[PDB]
Amino acid sequence: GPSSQNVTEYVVRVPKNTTKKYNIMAFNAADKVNFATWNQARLERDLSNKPEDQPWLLRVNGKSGRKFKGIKKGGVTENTSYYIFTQCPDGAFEAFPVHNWYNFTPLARHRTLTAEEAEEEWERRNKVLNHFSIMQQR
Amino acid sequence: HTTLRKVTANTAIYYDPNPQSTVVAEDQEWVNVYYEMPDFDVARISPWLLRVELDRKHMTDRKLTMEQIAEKINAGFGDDLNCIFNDDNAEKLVLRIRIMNSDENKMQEEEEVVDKMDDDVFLRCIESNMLTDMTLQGIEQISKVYMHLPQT
Amino acid sequence: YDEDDDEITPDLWQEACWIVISSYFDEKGLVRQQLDSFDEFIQMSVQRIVEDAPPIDLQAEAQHASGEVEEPPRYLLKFEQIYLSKPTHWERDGAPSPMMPNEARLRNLTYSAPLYVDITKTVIKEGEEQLQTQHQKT
Amino acid sequence: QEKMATNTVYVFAKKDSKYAYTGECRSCLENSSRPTSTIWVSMLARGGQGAKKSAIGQRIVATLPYIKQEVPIIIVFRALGFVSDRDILEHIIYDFEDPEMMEMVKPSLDEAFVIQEQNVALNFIGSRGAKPGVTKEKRIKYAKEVLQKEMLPHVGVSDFCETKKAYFLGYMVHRLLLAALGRRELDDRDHYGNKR
Amino acid sequence: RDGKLAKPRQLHNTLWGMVCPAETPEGHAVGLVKNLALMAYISVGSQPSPILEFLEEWSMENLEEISPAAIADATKIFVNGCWVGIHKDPEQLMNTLRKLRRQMDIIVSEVSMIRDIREREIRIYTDAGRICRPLLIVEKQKLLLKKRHIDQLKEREYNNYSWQDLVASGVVEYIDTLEEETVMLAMTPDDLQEKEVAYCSTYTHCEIHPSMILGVCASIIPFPDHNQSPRNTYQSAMGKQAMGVYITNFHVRMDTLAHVLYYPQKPLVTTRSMEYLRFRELPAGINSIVAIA
Amino acid sequence: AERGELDLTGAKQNTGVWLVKVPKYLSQQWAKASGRGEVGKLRIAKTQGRTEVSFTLNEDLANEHPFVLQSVGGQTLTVFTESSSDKLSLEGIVVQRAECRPAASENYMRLKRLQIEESSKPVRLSQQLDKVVTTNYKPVANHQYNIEYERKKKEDGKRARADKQHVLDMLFSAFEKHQYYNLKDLVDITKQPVVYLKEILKEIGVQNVKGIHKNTWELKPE
Amino acid sequence: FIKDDYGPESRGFVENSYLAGLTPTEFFFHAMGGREGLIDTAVKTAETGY
Repeated sequence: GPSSQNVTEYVVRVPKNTTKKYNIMAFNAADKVNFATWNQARLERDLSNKPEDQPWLLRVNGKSGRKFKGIKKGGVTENTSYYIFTQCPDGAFEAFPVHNWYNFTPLARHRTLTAEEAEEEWERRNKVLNHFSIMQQR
Repeated sequence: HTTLRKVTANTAIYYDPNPQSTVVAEDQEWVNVYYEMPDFDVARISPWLLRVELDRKHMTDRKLTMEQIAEKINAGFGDDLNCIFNDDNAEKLVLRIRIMNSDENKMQEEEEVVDKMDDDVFLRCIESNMLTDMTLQGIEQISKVYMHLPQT
Repeated sequence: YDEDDDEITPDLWQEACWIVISSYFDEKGLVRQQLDSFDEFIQMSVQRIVEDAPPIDLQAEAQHASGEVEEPPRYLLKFEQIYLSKPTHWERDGAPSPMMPNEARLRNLTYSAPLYVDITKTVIKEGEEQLQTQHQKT
Repeated sequence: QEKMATNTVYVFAKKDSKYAYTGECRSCLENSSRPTSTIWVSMLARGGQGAKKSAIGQRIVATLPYIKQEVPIIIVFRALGFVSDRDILEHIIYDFEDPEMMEMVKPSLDEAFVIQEQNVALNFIGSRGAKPGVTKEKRIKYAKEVLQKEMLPHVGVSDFCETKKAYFLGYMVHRLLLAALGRRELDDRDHYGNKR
Repeated sequence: RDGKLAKPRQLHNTLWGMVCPAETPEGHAVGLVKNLALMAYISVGSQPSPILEFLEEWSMENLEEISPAAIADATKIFVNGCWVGIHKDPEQLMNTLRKLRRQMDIIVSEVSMIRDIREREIRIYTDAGRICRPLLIVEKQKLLLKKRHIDQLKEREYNNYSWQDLVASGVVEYIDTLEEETVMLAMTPDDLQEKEVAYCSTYTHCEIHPSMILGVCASIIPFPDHNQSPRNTYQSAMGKQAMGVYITNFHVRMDTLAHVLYYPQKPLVTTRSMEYLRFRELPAGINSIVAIA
Repeated sequence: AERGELDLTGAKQNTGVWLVKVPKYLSQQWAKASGRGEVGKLRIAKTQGRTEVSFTLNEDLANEHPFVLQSVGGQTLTVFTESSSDKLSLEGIVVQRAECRPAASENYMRLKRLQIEESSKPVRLSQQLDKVVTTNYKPVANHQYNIEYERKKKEDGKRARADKQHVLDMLFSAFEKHQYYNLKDLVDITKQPVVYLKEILKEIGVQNVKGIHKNTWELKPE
Repeated sequence: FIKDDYGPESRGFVENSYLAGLTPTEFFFHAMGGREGLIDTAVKTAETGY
């Protein structure tokens, strides 16, 4: 067993015939992500106000799920290269190149504050004087 | 010239609607002591509590008594500021502050001309200004900057 | 010849520190900061600056009021390695000769050297021509 | 010629009524085009609107390079895109076991509350920066390139390193908070270690 | 200009070994125009790129790959003021980088490295314009330079050798003012050896000699340590006024104005620092018989 | 757009993968295999209170790398794929991070230093010059200028003026395309002297200027 | 010196006389005592003239 003289060896392969790019989608554990309840998802480049340079939009379950923004890694490595290693039924290891690292973070749902009504103005008057009623009058 | 901020060891603000079962069980003896302390407007005063503790050496040094402090703070903020305090000879010298309203007229007439300010938040503004404003004995720009000297 | 084993007498006195000191001034000298800063300025700083970010392109304002066809003529300029000659002087005749710092002081010259740079012209026109490239030493 | 060392954070006390403490950072890739930019993050003192909460000695703000108006630091973070307060707090101090410093920043987070979207925060900085105009959208873009290029250029001049820059701003606010608590002595105005 | 009174005029402690103690204009700009000490040096500076690479091999974690709220114990590392990453064991890493520098795998007077153990931080610098000075490294409790190296320096008179060889041996190092804040520098081999009941015991560098703290003009004067210090500032100004032979080839020079002495003499009482000024070669005065009467 | 749909099969299968840090030089040695099969083998050695993981290179490709595991309790990492067929799929989830430590130490460095030579070396200033004058290899008739004259050397400097009526036809045709035109567009369009065309525009039209001397002419449509 | 060392010498007491000569640290702490007077001279001349 493991507590004894256990030795194990696996073959490692790095295929070149792959055509699909491999990317990382990272979450905070503090965000308590639950893939088990992701029934459906969308993933599209999203910068409609401004393809390969674009950040991501991740949309789970549509109107009844969470939505995230995907941001590009702060730079390529300058010494090492991150590789993805997968186990194969034959009993080998299989290694895959990372093309890119994207960071995904919480967007919120239908909250809509909108400081365009007169809230920048109201702030001028604000003495931490109100808080609830302004969110309601919208 | 010393400001209450210098005299204060520490401040705290507590949630306590029912003093008769206050979370500060050691003060509990004082609450029974102040059942007759306006026994009726305890149903009306805000459930927000400020408690202050004073440093023992520094308080004595100014030779102050609690009724002086209560009378000073009452005079500054007004009757609206309902104060009570413990005995100057207890081992933990403490001061307890609440805020009373205008009783009769506050019946949600228009929309409360305070724009619905939470009293806790207001208690910080009272706590801030109570410290920065109260000018007992010395009243202006000199305070106790003192030293005392023997000249021979 | 040293071994840090049979050696038992590391002691060394007032004499030897000056021997160290003498070797310092003898190798370095009494004005190295100036000289190293200037040597680094030519050998590094000027090359980096001409490579850094100055590619310029110009696209003619042709085909006005009438245009079609295929070409609003476009040019791009790039700058390569920098060359620096030995300090020179050009006599009124037109004949260059080496300049001697003593002569530079008597005749009141400026003791300086000519700087040359590699310039390139690239004509990636809007269609027909794309491989029109020529090298210069200027 | 002797100058103050670039790309280093310094904290100084001032006699100025408006600033209790200042964190200064000079940029200047003494290895680039040699532009400018000189960030101050300032701890405010002596004052109060009145019956606001008063307390002026927590209101941390930022001067960005010759922006015609001071900006609150949390707005800058929101402009960088980190809208979650738990995340902003983490970026300022990733050791939230200490309630006192976290309470110290707390009123500036409360002050920031009026806006919680990056676009709006960019438009806010634009109006606080740019002369009056009309459309919102160029203002957001103009504000974005300044926030990207002129805000600590030495940490990066591209989109793809906007997150890393945010980390450096936060250590800087942290560098500032340490001096205001007194956990760390002020920098010396003459220490040759901080000269070039 | 014209009336400022503050602290950038007095002699900060950190100038030690860096700028001249006494040697500053006796005039309006006292303490503002300074003169560089005798041994002091300046970095030309270079690209941090190879260090960043080396740091990455040494298991440095990248900012965007980590869990910030779960790794506060880790030391933060900075390069030219830029926050590159974090490390979880700064003592070996600091030890490794120092061994690497002393190996002359990375440039020495140009990669300065300082650790602030109180804040759990590691800061590194490789920009231009840092003033630094050379020091003898001492290890454990005993000096690292020894007799075979001196035998090579005497042989250097014909055999190929250099100060650079001496640095490649790793017996001497360059130290800038920021690092100099954290070292435990001992005045003389004497003190570091005699040290038995003394208070310290952990010296990490030593001075090659104390007299190197003085400028170039501060070096002409004999026994500056017996003179009241401003008397010595005054000589540093006056030496620059004294006349003598100022370069060899003056005769073919139409210098707009010049003064030469007929008979210069080298001084009878001289400082060792004067050998390296060549003040023997071109002296500025005469040995007078003086009577103080 | 179905192209924007993200496949969750992998996620729903709870597929796990490993994330490993390895040097560009190790992967460059791996690149020589060119996917022909394998680059080597990974070995796992487990004892009483220790686990030793390592990779060993193929004897063939070479014609011990220890692994250090990292924590992943404070972050979640997953792998999603981007196909050339424009389809996205979450192929699986990262369950572990690690770093590959080099067995060779100080001599490796020489290779590194050799590697340093490979990354860093375009010649900087470097060889100077001993030669000097070359420039101004005498054009006597400037080479571009020659080409421009050559362009001129194909029937230029003479205009119709002279064909008046046919020129009027061009004016009428042009005016059919738009109500007003700049003088410069008419000069391009009718290839005649400007002053003569002005006398025609005085004859059958008027002029209308705006801004900074920006003038357009029109045959008074009505 | 050691961090936090309030002893006389370590913080600027000169044990020696000008005749025996100053030790190296004392000399630099003496050079510091030398500046305050040179600077004081340059300021007082400007202010009093005014």
